[PDB]
Amino acid sequence: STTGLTEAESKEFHGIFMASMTLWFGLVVLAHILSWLYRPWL
Amino acid sequence: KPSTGLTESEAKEFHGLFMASMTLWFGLVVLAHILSWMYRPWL
Amino acid sequence: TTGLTEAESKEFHGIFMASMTLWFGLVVLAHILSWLYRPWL
Amino acid sequence: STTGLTEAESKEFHGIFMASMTLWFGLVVLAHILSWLYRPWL
Amino acid sequence: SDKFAGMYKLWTFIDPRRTLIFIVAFQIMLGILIHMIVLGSDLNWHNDGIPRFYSPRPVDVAVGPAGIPLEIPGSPMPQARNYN
Amino acid sequence: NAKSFDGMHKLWMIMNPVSTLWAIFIFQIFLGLLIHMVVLSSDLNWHDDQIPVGYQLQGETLPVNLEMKAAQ
Amino acid sequence: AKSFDGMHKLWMIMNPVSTLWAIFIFQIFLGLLIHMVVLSSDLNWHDDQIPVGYQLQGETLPVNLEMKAA
Amino acid sequence: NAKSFDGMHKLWMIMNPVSTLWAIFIFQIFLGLLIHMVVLSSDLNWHDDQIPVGYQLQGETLPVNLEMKAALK
Amino acid sequence: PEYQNIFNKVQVREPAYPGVELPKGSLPRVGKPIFSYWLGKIGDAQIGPLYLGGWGIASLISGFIALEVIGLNMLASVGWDPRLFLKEFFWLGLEPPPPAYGLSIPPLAEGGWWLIAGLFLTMSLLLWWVRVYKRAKDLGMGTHLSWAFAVAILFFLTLGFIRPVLMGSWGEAPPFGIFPHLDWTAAISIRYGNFYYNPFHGLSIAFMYGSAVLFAMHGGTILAVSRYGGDREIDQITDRGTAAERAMLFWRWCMGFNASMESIHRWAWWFAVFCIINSILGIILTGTVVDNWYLWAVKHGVAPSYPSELTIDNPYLT
Amino acid sequence: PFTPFLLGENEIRVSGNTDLRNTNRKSIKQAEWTFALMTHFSEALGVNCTYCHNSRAFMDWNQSTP
Amino acid sequence: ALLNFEKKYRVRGGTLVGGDLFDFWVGPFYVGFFGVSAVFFATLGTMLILFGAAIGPTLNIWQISIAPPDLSVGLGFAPIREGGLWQVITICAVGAFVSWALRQVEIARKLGMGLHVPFAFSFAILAYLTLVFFRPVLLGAWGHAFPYGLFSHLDWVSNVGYQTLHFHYNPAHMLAISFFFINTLALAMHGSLILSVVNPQKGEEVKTAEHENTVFRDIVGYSIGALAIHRLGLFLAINAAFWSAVCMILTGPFWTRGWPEWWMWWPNLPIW
Amino acid sequence: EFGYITQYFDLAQVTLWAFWLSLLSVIFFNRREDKREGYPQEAVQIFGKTILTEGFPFMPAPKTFKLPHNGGDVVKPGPERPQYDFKLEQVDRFAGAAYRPVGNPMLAGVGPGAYAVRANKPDLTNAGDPRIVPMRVAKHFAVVDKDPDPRGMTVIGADGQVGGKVTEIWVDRAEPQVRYLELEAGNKKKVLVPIALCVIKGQKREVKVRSINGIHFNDVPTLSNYDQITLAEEDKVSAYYGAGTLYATPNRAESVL
Ligand code: BCL
Ligand code: BCL
Ligand code: BCL
Ligand SMILES: CC[C@H]1c2cc3[nH]c4c(c3C)C(=O)[C@H](C(=O)OC)c4c3nc(cc4[nH]c(cc(n2)[C@@H]1C)c(C(C)=O)c4C)[C@@H](C)[C@@H]3CCC(=O)OC/C=C(/C)CCC[C@H](C)CCC[C@H](C)CCCC(C)C
Ligand SMILES: CC(C)=CCC/C(C)=C\CC/C(C)=C/CC/C(C)=C\CC/C(C)=C/CC/C(C)=C/CC/C(C)=C/CC/C(C)=C/CC1=C(C)C(=O)c2ccccc2C1=O
Ligand SMILES: COC(C)(C)CCC/C(C)=C/C=C/C(C)=C/C=C/C(C)=C/C=C\C=C(C)\C=C\C=C(C)\C=C\C=C(/C)CCCC(C)(C)OC
Ligand SMILES: [Ca+2]
Ligand SMILES: [Ca+2]
Ligand SMILES: [Ca+2]
Ligand SMILES: [Ca+2]
Ligand SMILES: [Fe+3]
Ligand SMILES: [Mg+2]
Repeated sequence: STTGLTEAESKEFHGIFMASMTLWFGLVVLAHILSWLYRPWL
Repeated sequence: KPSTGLTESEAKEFHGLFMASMTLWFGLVVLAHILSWMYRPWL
Repeated sequence: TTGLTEAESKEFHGIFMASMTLWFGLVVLAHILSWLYRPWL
Repeated sequence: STTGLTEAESKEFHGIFMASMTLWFGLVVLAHILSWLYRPWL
Repeated sequence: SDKFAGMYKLWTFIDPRRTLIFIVAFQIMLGILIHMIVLGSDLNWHNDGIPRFYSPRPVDVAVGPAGIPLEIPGSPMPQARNYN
Repeated sequence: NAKSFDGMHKLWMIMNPVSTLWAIFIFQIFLGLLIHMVVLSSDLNWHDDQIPVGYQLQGETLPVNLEMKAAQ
Repeated sequence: AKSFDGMHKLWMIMNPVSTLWAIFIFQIFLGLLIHMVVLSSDLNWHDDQIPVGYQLQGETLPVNLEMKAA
Repeated sequence: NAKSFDGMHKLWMIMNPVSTLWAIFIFQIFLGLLIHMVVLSSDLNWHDDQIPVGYQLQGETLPVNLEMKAALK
Repeated sequence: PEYQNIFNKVQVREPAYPGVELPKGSLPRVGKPIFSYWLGKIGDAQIGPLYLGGWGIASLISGFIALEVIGLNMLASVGWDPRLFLKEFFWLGLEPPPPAYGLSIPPLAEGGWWLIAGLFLTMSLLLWWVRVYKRAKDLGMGTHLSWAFAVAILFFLTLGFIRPVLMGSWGEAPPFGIFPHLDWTAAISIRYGNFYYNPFHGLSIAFMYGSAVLFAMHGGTILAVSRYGGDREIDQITDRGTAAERAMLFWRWCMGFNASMESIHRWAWWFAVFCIINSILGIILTGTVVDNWYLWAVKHGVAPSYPSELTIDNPYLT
Repeated sequence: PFTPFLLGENEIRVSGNTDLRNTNRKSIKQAEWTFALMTHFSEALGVNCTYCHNSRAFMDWNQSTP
Repeated sequence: ALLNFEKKYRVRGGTLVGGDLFDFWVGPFYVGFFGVSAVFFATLGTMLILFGAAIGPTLNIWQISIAPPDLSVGLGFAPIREGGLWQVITICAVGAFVSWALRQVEIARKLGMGLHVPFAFSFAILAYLTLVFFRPVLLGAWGHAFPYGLFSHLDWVSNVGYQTLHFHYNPAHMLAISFFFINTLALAMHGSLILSVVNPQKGEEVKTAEHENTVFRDIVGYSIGALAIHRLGLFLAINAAFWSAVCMILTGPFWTRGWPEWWMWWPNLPIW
Repeated sequence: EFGYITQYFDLAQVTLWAFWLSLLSVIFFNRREDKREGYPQEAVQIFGKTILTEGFPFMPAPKTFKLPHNGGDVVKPGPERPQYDFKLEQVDRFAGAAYRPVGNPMLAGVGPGAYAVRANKPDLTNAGDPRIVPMRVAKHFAVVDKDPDPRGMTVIGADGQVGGKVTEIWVDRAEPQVRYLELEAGNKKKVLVPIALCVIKGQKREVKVRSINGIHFNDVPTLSNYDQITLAEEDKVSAYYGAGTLYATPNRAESVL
């Protein structure tokens, strides 16, 4: 491999990466729901 | 492959203290904002 | 590396914390005097 | 010792440094007492 | 709690000299900045005229019907203003 | 359409994870600053809208300040 | 709910020293910036003349008023 | 806490004394100039306050200068 | 102090070098090379020989016809007097046609000579372009000097031919003088509302300042490591020595990033070319798309707004 | 510049009232004739452009002097 | 991070002030006494520019402006809100620029090379000091210097230019512009030539110094040489800066008419 | 109406965006070309481990220079020749600390006295001959009168002492100019000095070399064959003279003020 990671290491990294990205997007959605309740823009 | 030379035990130790410190910092931030809202509400 | 052993780090930490506490004490005193003279909030 | 000073040399330097700083601050206080007598600012 | 007991280990990979230098420099910079921000405000204490003013006070100049100072009828140069 | 994203984890066999993490973090901070400044420059601005009250105007009309401006 | 188990291994690929320094410097810069952005708005707290205006207080002291009368 | 500062003299085993002395001196001179300039820009200015007398105005109203300006017209 | 390497202290001569051999079928080089002691104090002392083939003769006939025309009209404008020519030389010029003639061909003493000189100067520069290209390509080198030359020619044609045609008048082009062309510069800024609020003008000024900065930096850095053989850049590129290493450490330590001995020349190339690209873009939009650059800048939130205090009454509204 | 402007009656204004291309058809030569007359205004009174204009907008009356 | 070859060059010594206390690196940068000074002054200046924007009408990047005092202040000290902030920032700026130059000198001494780059930087510094110090002192007031703002220092440049009816006819201005233009031309030709010699026609060998001489002798008839073009470069850029400083010290202090009227000395020579 | 607006979007605006994107993209390509020398870089980790990092943006794919006269191919970015054997001690225990030389600083090859490891072949002319040669091998050169011929002069060495005497001039045939002076030292060896480190006084008939001291001219590196010089030898000679700018006197590396 050209990153040096094996396939097991890649699987591990991918698991945690996807979990983290999902949590981040959840927080973004929550922020937008609050903003819409306070000051609707459309 | 990029490594830091920390084993898994050292990483666990660092992570423990890092999370504690970050939680304390965010606590102080929340307190500052509650005081500011009581004094001069902005929304 | 920073080269410090664990004993040297303990020593440095002791004195660092003492100094920082003294500095913050002096800051608090300055602000109490300023509030007594010219309150800003 | 990273500066090459031993502990005795450091003690010596510290003694004279603290004495000098105290004398300097004394002169500063005197200047401010004179200025307050001439033109009070608070 | 007891979760902060191993914080001294911080100095085994962060070194004292650079850290002290950074801290001292930053504190002086911040000191000067805050004094200048409060001086440029309503809380200014050098120029407030308390307990008394010490320098002479500004004197305004009367204007003409065009809103600028009047010309003087034999001066070999026009009159100054600062506002347009 | 149930097995078409199976080998996706092999992304990390061609992209370096640490470089990618740093790039993502920096890009996110830049975008955060940009969107906040774009919304602050519009009608949706929330610092200067004088809601729930105007504070400079509130300070100009305090009785003490009014009485001091009168005696002048 | 056990999806974040290996998270502590983050510091085996990311350098702790670089991360710490980056965080500290970014936080100081952001602190200065937000204070300056709020001071330039209607929420400014140094010049709002609350709880009292001090320049105006100095212009109306009897010592200054009696001299300006003369 | 009567004992928490006694290792302080070890400071000079990690900070060079001569470098520190030079830094302190230069900083003090810069700060002296700066504070003098900041106070001279305010109502407390002591060169232009015309106390105890205004000297340019004193020169404009000398009898010799007045007599020379009169005999011009 | 130490030798600064600004002048050559000791000079040496060998017989002149005729030049790398050209491909078979070429013309010989004309001239016998001479040596200059004063030029040798600062650089290379040989002058000549020179290569004159097909394209560089057609160029040089065109250019000299143009020069004869320009010179003679400047001389007719003072009544043929050479004394007055020398006396008032910076104020003379050959002027474009009156704008009411449009794009037609005007009579000869009312703008036709300007048109002739412009045509001949154009042809001269395009023939020179072909010469520069072929000269570099016959020796087996990359043709990078032709790309930059093409950019410069395009700027000359934009202000002068393309913009006057898009506007509908030859009288929108510069004249051939010294003070006359300075007057043209000022007037076109005054008519289209202040070039300081043209954004392409600001960007080209950024790149002209940058050209001066970069070339001071590069000239300094290579003179400062010439004691380690740094002035020989081809060898430092194909076999990195200590001169290149020191040169790149200096900038890395000073400002945090660096280039290599070959890459800095790409930075030079681009900084010189973006200046002129923005020149073209700024002139081509003036008049044809934007009529007042200050009002444009006000519409797009760019211009500051000084406090007023007064009211002035527009007398056309009264 | 006195024949067209101080005995004849020609338009001195050359700049536009909007930012994009409109009905304005003045040229750079007309701009030069205006520049000439303004040079004489400056010399005859002992002043500069800024005695009556702000150079950043020579055509705005709200940014001129009295 | 260190380059492949960097470690053997990172030795101690070569400094001007300070000594062993500030002789370290932070990442790729080298710090020193003057590194600390420069970052201190840059941070302070930036923060004061930002505060001066906060007390103004807008935080739009293009419309911020901090202005100098009035001409009635003379060479004195202005109030903070009406000129004193400009004075403090203009002290910080000088401090930062000189620190930058001296740090360069320390670095060059450590690497064993000549001081050509800080010396060429000195002329930029000199032009700045002409605009903020020398010209104001000779004319008698700080309020003759330019304000700090994009778009707002351009209004200064414009009006100052038109205070002489036509600033294109300033002689030292003409000479400086000549040097600027010739410098851009020379930089284009130098860049092109080196690129062309190490990137030849497809399937050829890297060319030599003889090729470099031959190409320009074929096109133009003269070639200056590989070491003299670097000299010619330092020369043209420095001269541009120098004559800019002269042209500004002439305008106001030594000439108060229009600039076209200076040139009148030439057609009035009694020799035509 | 003086400032009436018809439409907000125009062509100047779009074109400006296009330029912002065309810059911002030559920066990308130039920054990638910048990293064909010296990379991947070495990042030191929390407790001393070193890894190779590559930066932002990443390194380009290798290109080849074909050198003339069967001088081989050069791939870049490619391998590196091995460093020699410098010895250094760090001064303070952190990754960003400085280093001290261990032995005699003049003969150590560290600091301003470091050099590169180049080929052991001479630089060639367009005809295949060695480029830098003494004036007895190049039989067509001559010093222009009007200029002081340095052959014969002495080589005073920065502390006032004599180093030796000039016996030859080394010229450059591709561009005719002087590159080195050859001199016989105090122990009767033949050593070179670069012409860009020499101040030549014609009337005093001296050459002043401010870099090193008089006794230091005995230990300048020597050449294999005296009819040519190779790239490696050029580097060694020049680096030895550059080490003296900081190591000649014990007071040279010691904070002016
Ligand atoms: C109208 C708005 C309010 C106001 C609303 C807020 C709000 C909301 C906040 C602040 C916060 C801060 N404000 Mg406030 N603030 C006001 C006016 C001021 C004035 C002034 C001159 O007027 C000053 C000087 C301050 C200064 C400060 C700082 C103490 C703090 C940001 C520090 C930081 O950036 O950490 C960056 C540094 C680190 C991350 C360092 C990490 C650890 C280091 C070694 C220790 C740092 C000590 C830290 C500064 C203080 C923590 C408390 C200690 C126990 C003493 N504010 C006005 C009155 N201010 C922030 C805060 O409270 O932080 C909790 C914050 O959220
Ligand atoms: C009218 C519009 C609203 C507003 C509408 C929104 C909307 C909509 C959003 C924000 C978001 C944010 N707002 Mg807001 N916001 C307003 C006013 C403010 C003000 C202020 C001074 O007025 C401030 C300082 C903020 C600041 C913030 C940040 C906390 C956050 C952007 C994060 C980021 O850039 O991550 C970029 C950096 C990274 C990704 C690096 C990695 C981050 C690591 C893992 C940890 C960082 C934690 C982060 C700070 C969040 C903390 C959550 C914890 C659970 C406590 N807003 C006004 C009132 N704001 C965004 C957000 O909430 O994100 C969740 C968002 O979507
Ligand atoms: C109507 C106005 C007039 C006009 C009025 C003026 C006025 C007024 C001036 C000029 C000046 C100049 N004019 Mg003019 N000029 C006009 C038309 C022209 C035209 C043209 C094509 O028409 C050209 C080509 C020029 C060209 C020039 C240059 C000769 C000169 C500017 C270079 C300079 O000052 O460098 C000098 C360099 C500096 C001042 C830079 C200082 C550098 C500092 C030390 C470093 C700063 C670092 C920074 C803070 C760091 C940021 C760091 C980030 C991390 C990146 N002018 C029109 C006719 N001109 C200027 C001049 O000569 O000043 C000396 C000047 O004042
Ligand atoms: C990328 C933009 C920069 C640039 C690039 C550039 N210019 C170039 C090139 C390049 C890459 C060439 O290869 C080409 C060349 O061959 O130069 C060696 C050239 C060239 N740019 C030249 C000049 C030039 N470039 C200028 C500008 C610029 N050139 C830009 C700043 C200017 C300016 C700023 O005004 C000038 C005056 C010529 C030396 C040369 C093209 C020669 C040519 O076309 O000559 C053939 C035609 C004739 C007129 C023959 C008749 C005799 C001539 C009058 C002799 C030339 C003498 C010289 C122009 C004296 C200056 C006179 C002025 C004071 C009026
Ligand atoms: C500011 C802040 C928040 C600080 C906190 C950080 C802390 C705590 C400390 C850090 C330590 C210190 C002392 C840092 C100081 C640095 C800081 C902060 C800022 C400075 C950065 C700076 C001034 C950068 C400006 C860069 C710019 C715009 C350059 C303009 C010119 C330009 C575009 C050049 C590109 C081309 C290059 C790279 C030229 C260099 C170059 C040239 C010129 C050659 O001739 C040459 C010859 C042979 C080989 C290589 C080279 C070579 O690389
Ligand atoms: C007395 O002197 C003698 C006769 C002995 C010779 C001496 C020569 C001397 C002293 C000359 C002095 C010359 C000077 C000072 C010249 C100054 C020149 C300057 C500074 C000029 C600056 C700008 C001019 C420009 C940019 C002109 C651009 C013109 C262009 C692009 C023309 C385009 C026209 C075309 C392509 C032709 C179209 C025509 C047609 C036929 C298609 O129309 C339909
Ligand atoms: Ca007070
Ligand atoms: Ca609000
Ligand atoms: Ca308040
Ligand atoms: Ca007084
Ligand atoms: Fe180069
Ligand atoms: Mg004209």
